[PDB]
Amino acid sequence: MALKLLGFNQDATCFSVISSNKGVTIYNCDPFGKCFELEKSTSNDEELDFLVEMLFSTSLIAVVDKTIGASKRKKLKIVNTKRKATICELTFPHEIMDVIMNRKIICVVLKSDQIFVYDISCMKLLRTIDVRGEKIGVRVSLSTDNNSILCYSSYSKSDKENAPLNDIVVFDALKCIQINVLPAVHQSNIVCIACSPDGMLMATASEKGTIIRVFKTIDTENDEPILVNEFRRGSRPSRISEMKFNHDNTLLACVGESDTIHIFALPVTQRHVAYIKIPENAKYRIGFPKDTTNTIHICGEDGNYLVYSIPRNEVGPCTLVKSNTFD
Amino acid sequence: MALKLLGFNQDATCFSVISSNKGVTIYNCDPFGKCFELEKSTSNDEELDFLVEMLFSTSLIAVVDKTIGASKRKKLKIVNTKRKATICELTFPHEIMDVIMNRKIICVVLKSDQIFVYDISCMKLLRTIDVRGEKIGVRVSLSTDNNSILCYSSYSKSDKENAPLNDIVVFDALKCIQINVLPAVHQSNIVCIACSPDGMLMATASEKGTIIRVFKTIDTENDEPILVNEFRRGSRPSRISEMKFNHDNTLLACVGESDTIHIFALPVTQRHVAYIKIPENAKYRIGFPKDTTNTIHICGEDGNYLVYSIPRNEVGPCTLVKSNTFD
Amino acid sequence: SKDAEKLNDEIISLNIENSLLQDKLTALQAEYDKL
Amino acid sequence: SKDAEKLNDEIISLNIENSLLQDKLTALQAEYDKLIQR
Repeated sequence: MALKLLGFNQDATCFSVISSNKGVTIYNCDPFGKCFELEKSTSNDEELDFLVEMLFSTSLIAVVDKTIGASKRKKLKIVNTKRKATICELTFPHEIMDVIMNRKIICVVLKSDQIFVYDISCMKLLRTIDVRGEKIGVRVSLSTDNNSILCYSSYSKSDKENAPLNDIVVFDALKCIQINVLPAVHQSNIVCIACSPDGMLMATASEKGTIIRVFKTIDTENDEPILVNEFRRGSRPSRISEMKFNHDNTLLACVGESDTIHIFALPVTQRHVAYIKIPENAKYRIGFPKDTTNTIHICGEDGNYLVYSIPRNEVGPCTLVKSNTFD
Repeated sequence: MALKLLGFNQDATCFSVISSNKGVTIYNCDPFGKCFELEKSTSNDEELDFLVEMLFSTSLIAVVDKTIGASKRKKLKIVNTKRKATICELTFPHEIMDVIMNRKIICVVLKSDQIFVYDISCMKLLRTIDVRGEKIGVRVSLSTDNNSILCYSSYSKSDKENAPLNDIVVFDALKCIQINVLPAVHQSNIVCIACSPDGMLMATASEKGTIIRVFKTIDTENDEPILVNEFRRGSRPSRISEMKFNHDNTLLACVGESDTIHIFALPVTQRHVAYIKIPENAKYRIGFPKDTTNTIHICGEDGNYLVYSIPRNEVGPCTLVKSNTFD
Repeated sequence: SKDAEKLNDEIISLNIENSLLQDKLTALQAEYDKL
Repeated sequence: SKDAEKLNDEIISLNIENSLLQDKLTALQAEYDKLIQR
C-alpha cells in the first residue's frame, strides 16, 4: 500500500512517516536526511504503526504500537535515536488514540477519553482527566512552549437529551488548574483542535458547519469567552484533519478532505488569504518553522515533501520553493 | 608537604591540584572559583592521589588512586562533579601511569607499556597495545580535537644489542590503524611527547640532548617522515617535563627542571622566542586557551597561578597580565 | 543564536533520560535485594 | 561561539553517562533474571 500515517513535528524540523514496507523513518528538513530508521518489528504486510510524537529536534521519541493488537492499546515506549534503546515502558488500561508532548508536559490520550498528564522530568502522573467519566472521539491539542496549556473537547449538559455533543475546556497542565470552560461553540461534533505555540489562541473544527472559530485562551474575560474571528469555508463543506498556528500567531493553516489547503491571517497585530493546490484523494500534513514567517512546510503521502512561500499582501496562491522525495 | 601533583586541562580552562591536606581541589580560570573539591579519602599525611585527567569543561572526570597501595594499580573511576557519583569502575591488570582523554577516545597507559583504547560513547575497548610485548617508561600524547591521533614512543630494533631504546609511533586511534612509524629520532630515551590539538604536529624530548624535534604527523610522506624544525636548548642541558602546542600551531611551550620557560615559534605559516622566568626548585605546568594566541596560562606548585602575554615580534620576555593564588 | 536554542533542547532531553534511567536503577535495585 | 562550544561538549558528557547507565541497566537486569531462575 501507500506510505500512510504521516506525523508532524512541533518545531517543523522533521516529520514522522510510517513506510508501509518496514518500520518507520524520520527525515530532516535542513539539510534533508534519514534522521532515524526503526528496524523490523513486523509479521504481516498491512499492519501499521499508528502513533509517533516527538520532541523538537532531540533523540527523545514517543512510540506506541507495531502489531495490530499484540501490544498496542497498552504500550508506550521512550527511545533514544542515537542508541536505539527503550528507557521507560508505560502501560495503560485502554487504547491510545493520540500523544502530544512538549518540553515540560507529556499527554497521553486514551480511547475512553482519559487524558494522562505527566511531568516529563520524572514521569509522575500529575492528573487523570475523566472526560467521558463526567458526562467520533475526543480531539486534544497542546501548546509547544513552556507554560504549556492543554485544550480538549468535552460534552455539554444535554447528555440526557442526546448522546453526543462538543464544547471546549481550557486547562493549565502546568499547575493542573482548569482555566476556562467554553460553551457549545458548534451545532455539530468537533473534528480537530489546534492550539497556538504560545498557548494564547485556539482553533475549532466542526463536521457540519465547516467554519473555523478562534477563541482567546487564557487572558479572555472570566465573564464570557472572547471570539476573535471566523473563516469562510469555501464552496463546499469538508472534513478538516489538522490545523496549525504560526509562531507570531498571524497565520493559520488548514488541511482536510479537500482539493486545497487554506491559509488564514490574523488581526492580532479575512475570509481567505493563501491557497495551496493539492491532489484530491491523497492526504497531507502541515507545519512551519520558527526561522521565518514566509515558509510553509508540506508533508505528503504521495511521497513528496514541498516548501511553499506565502504572499504577504496578495490573495494569490503560494509559490513553490524547495522540494524533495520520500522513501 | 608542599601542594604537589598539578594536572592541566586540555582546553586550558582549569587545572587539577592535589592539596596535600585533604583530597584534591579543581579551580576555574574565568572567573576563578572552586569548581570541584573531592572530599576526604585519606588515612596518612604524605600519601598522594596520583592520576587525574578530565574532560574539557564538563562534569566528567577520570580519577585513579588515593591510597599508597590499597586500590591504586587496578582502578579507574568515572565521576560526575555535580552529583559526586561514580558511574563506571574499570579494573586493569597493571599499574596505571598516565591517562589522556578527548571527546571520543579515552586512553589508559599501564606500567607494563600497555595502552587501552576505548570508544567513550559506550566504553568498549577498541584495541590493546602491547608495546613492551613486541620488543624510565613510555611517554604517550594525544590530539584534543576530533580525528584524535595517538602518539607513543616505542623501542627500536636493537633489543638484542641493549635493553633500552626509543622510536616514535603515530597511531590513528579513530580507525585503530597505525599511520606512521618514525625511526630513532634520538640516540637516547624519550622523556616527554606533545601532540598538536588538530593532530597534525608532534614534538619529542630527549633526556641527554634536550633538543626538541618537531615532525609532521599524518600528511607526512609515506617514503620518509618530515622533520619540521629544531630548537636551541639554552646554556645548560635540562630534563623536559611537559610541552604544549598552540591552537593555530604557531607556538610551542616547554617547561622542566630549568630556571626558565621557553617559547618556540613555528614556521608553518627560530632558536628562541619568548622566555618566562621561573623559580628554580619548583615545578610548573603549561597551558593556553582557545580564545587568543597571546595568552599563556601558568600553573605553579608554589600556590601562584599566572597568565602571561606573548610578544609577537620581540625577543623580549613574556608579560604578566593576570594572577591568582591557590589554597 | 538559533543553533544555541536548539542545543538547549537536546540538553533538556538528555537530562530527562538521565532522570529516567536513575529511577529505573532504584526500581531494579529494591527488587534484587528482596530475591 | 564559546557558549555554543561548551554546550556541544556537555551533550557528549550527558550522552556518555546515559550509555553507561544503560549498559549498567542491562547488566543488573540480567543478573537479577539469572538468580531468580536458578
